[PDB]
Amino acid sequence: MPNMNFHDRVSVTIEDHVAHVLLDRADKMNALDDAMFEGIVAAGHHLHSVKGVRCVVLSGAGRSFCAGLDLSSLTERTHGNANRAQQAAMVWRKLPMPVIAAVHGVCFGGGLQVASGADIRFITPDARLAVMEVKWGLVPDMAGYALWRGNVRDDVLRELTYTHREFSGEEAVRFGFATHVADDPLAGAMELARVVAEKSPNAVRGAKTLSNRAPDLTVDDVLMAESIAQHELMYSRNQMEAVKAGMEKRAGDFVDP
Amino acid sequence: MPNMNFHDRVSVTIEDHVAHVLLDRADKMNALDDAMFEGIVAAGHHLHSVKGVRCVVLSGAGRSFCAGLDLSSLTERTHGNANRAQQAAMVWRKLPMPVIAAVHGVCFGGGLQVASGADIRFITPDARLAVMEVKWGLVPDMAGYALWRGNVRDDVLRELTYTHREFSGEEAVRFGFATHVADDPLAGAMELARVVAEKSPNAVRGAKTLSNRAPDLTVDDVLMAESIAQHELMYSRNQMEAVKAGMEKRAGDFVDP
Amino acid sequence: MPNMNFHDRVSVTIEDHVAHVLLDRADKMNALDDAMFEGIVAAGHHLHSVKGVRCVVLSGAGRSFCAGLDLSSLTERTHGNANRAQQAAMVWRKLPMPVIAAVHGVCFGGGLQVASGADIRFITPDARLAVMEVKWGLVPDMAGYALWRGNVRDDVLRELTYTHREFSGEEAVRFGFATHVADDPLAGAMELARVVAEKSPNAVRGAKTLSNRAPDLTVDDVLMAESIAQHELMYSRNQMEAVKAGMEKRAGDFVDP
Repeated sequence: MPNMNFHDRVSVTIEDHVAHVLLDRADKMNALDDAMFEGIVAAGHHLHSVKGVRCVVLSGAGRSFCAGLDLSSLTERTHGNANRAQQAAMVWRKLPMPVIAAVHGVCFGGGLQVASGADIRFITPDARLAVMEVKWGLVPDMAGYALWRGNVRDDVLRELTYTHREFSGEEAVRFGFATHVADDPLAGAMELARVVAEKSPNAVRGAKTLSNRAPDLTVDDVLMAESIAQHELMYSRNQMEAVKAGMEKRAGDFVDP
Repeated sequence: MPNMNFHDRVSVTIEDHVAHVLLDRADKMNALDDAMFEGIVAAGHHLHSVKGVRCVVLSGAGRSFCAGLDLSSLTERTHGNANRAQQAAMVWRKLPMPVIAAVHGVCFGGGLQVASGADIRFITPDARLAVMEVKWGLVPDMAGYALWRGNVRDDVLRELTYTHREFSGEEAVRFGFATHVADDPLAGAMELARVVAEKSPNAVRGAKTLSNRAPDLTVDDVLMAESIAQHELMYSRNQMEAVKAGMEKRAGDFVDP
Repeated sequence: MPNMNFHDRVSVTIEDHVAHVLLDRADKMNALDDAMFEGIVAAGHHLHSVKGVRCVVLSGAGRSFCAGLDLSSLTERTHGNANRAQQAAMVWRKLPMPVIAAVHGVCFGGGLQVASGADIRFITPDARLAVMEVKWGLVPDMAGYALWRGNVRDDVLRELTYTHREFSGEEAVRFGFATHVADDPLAGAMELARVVAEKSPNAVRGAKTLSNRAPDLTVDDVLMAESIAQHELMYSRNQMEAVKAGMEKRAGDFVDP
C-alpha cells in the first residue's frame, strides 16, 4: 500500500527499494489500447522521481504479459526522442534504475517491444512470442530496432519479422529476446531485483547509463564516458561505504539519490 | 521459363513472386572469375526492377555453393558505395526484397561473403566454409566486415580470419555465418521464401530497410526512422488489406510496388 | 632468453615469432597495483616495436590470471585515447599483431578487462570470473564497455555488472567473455599463436585493423576501409609469396614489417 493506479491500466507498488509495475487489464490480455499506452508511460514517468527506488519489476496480470495492440501523427516527437508508442517501451530504458521484466503467456507485437525496454527478461519456457507487425502490414515501430540490436542476431531478427512467426520462451532465450527461462519468472525477477537493490545505487545507475550509451559511441568516446562516470563515483560517500561494507562482509547502507 | 542467363554464369527464374538465382558454373564449383562477378552483379541489378518479386532464393548449381575466387583499381567506387567485388555480395542486401541463401558443399572466401549478402542462410550440416583470404595474403574485402558484424562475435571472426580454418555447416550456424542447418537447404529456403511472399510486400520491404539501417544509426535516429517507415504503411491500401485478410483468416491480396 | 622484466611485475619472452607475456606477481594473484599497471602498459608498448613478433600470448603466473585491483585524475588522456588503467587492457587491442589470452583461476574486475583486451581467450572450465566493480561502488572503467560489446549480449552484460556475480569459465564461453574452454588454456593459446605466426604478417595485421575499426564505421566506410587495406596487400611481396606457398603446399617465407 498504496497501490498506485494509472488510467485503470497499470498498477505500481513499491517496497524495500523495489517497484513492481503490473500491466493490469487482465481481462483483455493487457492489450494496448489508448489508456494502456497512457498508463504505461505515466507509470514510468512517475518512477523517475520517486526517491529510493533501486530496481523495477515489470510484469502482466492474469494469463499473459501483453497481447499487443488493440484494433479499436507518428513522426512527431512527443516524449523527447520518442512518440507515445515508442515511450511505452523506451521509458524503461530511460529510467535511471534497472528494469527486470517477467514474461508469461502471450507477448506479441507491441507487448514484445514493451518487454524489450527492460534491462533483463525472465520468461516461462512455454510463453508465446512474436514480432507480429508484418501480419497487420506494419513494421515494428515501438523501439524494437533500437532495443533488439544488442541482444538478437541480424539474421534471426529479419526472419522473425518477415514471417511474424510465433516462438516459445525457450527459443526466446536462445534468440536473445529474453535472458532466462524460469517456471516462475516473477519469482526470479523479484529475487534478482532484491539483489540489485542491495548495491550502491549510484554505481548501478552509472552502469546502466554506460550500457545504454556505449553501443552508439566510438571506442574513443566509450573510454571517456567510462572515465567521466567513474569520476563521479570514486571517493564519494556511497563508494567509500561499498568498500567498507565489502571489507566487513556486510550489506552497504547507502544514501539514495 | 524464361531461364534468364547472365554472362553464362548466373541463371534466374521467377515464379509465384519468388526469384530463384542459381550460380551456374558447376563444373568449376561456381568459382569467381571475371564473368561470374559480372553475372552476379547483373542478376541482382535486374531484380531491382522486376515487378512483383517478393523474395529471392540464392543457391549454387552442382556440388558446391562457391569455391571462392579464381586465381586466373580496388578503391574506386563503381557500384554506389561498393566496388564490383563488394557488389557481388552487397547487391543482395541493397535489393528491396529479402534474399534467402541456400548453402551446400564448399563455400570459401568470396563465396562465403556472397552468401553473407543474403538476409538469411540455410546450410547443410556437412558444408565446408572458410574465411579463406589470409591464406592468399589478403583480407576479406567483399563486404564481410559489413555483413558479418551483426551475426558473428568479434572474437570468433578474428580467429577464423587469422587461421583461415575450415568450419562445418553446423559450426556455421552456431557461429552466426548461417541461420539454419538443413539436409536440404534449398527446400528449406524455398519454403521460407514462399511464406515471405504471402506477406504485405511494402511491410516486408520497410522491415528490411530498418534491419539494414538501424545498426549504424543512433537510438534517436532509429526511433525516427521507425516512425517514418510506419507512416508510409499505416492506412495505405496494402496495410488495410493485411488487416482485413488477418481478420477473415485468409491470405492478403496485395498490389506489388 | 632474455626474460624481459618490466617493473618486477610482467615478464616477456619471444621465440619463433611468438611473444609470451606473463603477469608475474603470483604471490598476490597478479593483483593490479601501481607497478602492475606500469608493468603491463610498458610491456605492451615495448612490443609495438619488436621486429618479427607475429602473435602474442598473454597469461598469469601461479594460480590465477588476475585477482583485479589492489585496495592499497581519471579523465586525463595519458595514453592516446586511454588513461593508464584503460591502456592496460587497450594496449593489447592497439598492438598491430593478434593477442591470445589464456585464463585460469580467478579473473575479476580489472583482471577481466585486461584479458578482454586480447583478440581471443582460452579459459579453464572452472575459472572464476566476475564484472566485480559494482561491489566497490564503482563501474567498469578499464575499457570493458568498448571491448565486451562485440562479444557479449546487452542483457547479459547489464545483469553481470549490476549483480557482480561470479561465473565459471564454461559460462564465460557461452556469454562471450571467452572464446574456448580448455583444460590447458596456455597450451591451446600457444598452439593457436603458432598457427597465426605462419601466416602473412601484413594480412594478419590488416585483418586485425578491420576487426578493430569496422564496428564503429558506417557500412559505406567499412567498404572503403576494406578496399584500402586490400590495396596495400594485393601484388605486394608477402602476398605473392602467400599465393606461391599456397600453390606449392608449403609454408610461406615472409618478410616481417
